[PDB]
Amino acid sequence: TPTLVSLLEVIEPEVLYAGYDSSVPDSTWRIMTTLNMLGGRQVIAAVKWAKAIPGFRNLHLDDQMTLLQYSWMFLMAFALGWRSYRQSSANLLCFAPDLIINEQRMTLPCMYDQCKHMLYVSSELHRLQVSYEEYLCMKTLLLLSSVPKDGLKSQELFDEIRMTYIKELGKAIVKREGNSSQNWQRFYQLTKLLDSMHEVVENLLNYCFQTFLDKTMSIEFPEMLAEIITNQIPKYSNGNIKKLLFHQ
Amino acid sequence: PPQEAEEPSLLKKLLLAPA
Ligand SMILES: C[C@H](NC(=O)C(C)(F)F)[C@H](Oc1ccc2c(cnn2-c2cccc(C(=O)N[C@@H]3CCOC3)c2)c1)c1ccc2c(c1)OCCO2
Repeated sequence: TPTLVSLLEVIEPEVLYAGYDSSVPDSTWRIMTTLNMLGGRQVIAAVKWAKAIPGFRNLHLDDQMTLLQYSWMFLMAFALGWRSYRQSSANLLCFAPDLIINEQRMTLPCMYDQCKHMLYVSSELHRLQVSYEEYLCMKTLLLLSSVPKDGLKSQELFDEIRMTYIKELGKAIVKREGNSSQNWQRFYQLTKLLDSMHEVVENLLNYCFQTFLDKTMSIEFPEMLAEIITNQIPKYSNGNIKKLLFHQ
Repeated sequence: PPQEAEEPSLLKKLLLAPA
């Protein structure tokens, strides 16, 4: 009264519509271009959400730019994983109410590769039966899970914020169960999924950056994603990325 | 027109925008 997890619940971005036209047969171009446009709108919701996260607007504006530019795909993939889990038991990729990627759509050329990585996040969320509260704390933690090699400007403050959300996730795990050995075992399992997201997003961005730089594919990108991708392409090499892991 | 400091970044514009 008020908990940080109830604040996260209030600020959780709404499920947006794709604006997909289903009165014309499917094609990979139409689906990927639509998911790109929808993706730019999801990035906007994520920035608006980050601004309401207690502690974030205390970081310097360059750190705020930095974390969103590094974490945007982690948020989208994780929230897609959550929706696909609750709505289909991780069988369908529930991008938008008007655009579900079912078995048929996955078989479309170029589709399956990016899809399997998304279905892995949802498979894991399903297999661990992640609760709403654990999901909200995990998602905040994914915004604070990658920083530059040399660090952020508000480093001590960033460390305070991340610790706050590591403790919120702890409380959501305790509330869900209440057994001390099973508590840390569940913390281990949830935190393992957070760690494994680094590789999921590394594969998502490697295909995403290939599609963005591909002159032949002609797949469109929204202006918001076009600018983040322009920055993050040189950030992968030389590697100015420090993964903040819970295990290793 | 007068000199301005309009922000070119869409991300930075979203981060500065109220409220
Ligand atoms: C940029 C990528 N483009 C490429 O990879 C490419 C193909 F162009 F190269 C694009 O990524 C995504 C990834 C998730 C996406 C979207 C659009 N909606 N959702 C989504 C759904 C549910 C919740 C949230 C979410 O963010 N929710 C809240 C808001 C803020 O926080 C919480 C976001 C686009 C992509 C394009 C086509 C794909 C694809 C991936 O994977 C499957 C095969 O087709």
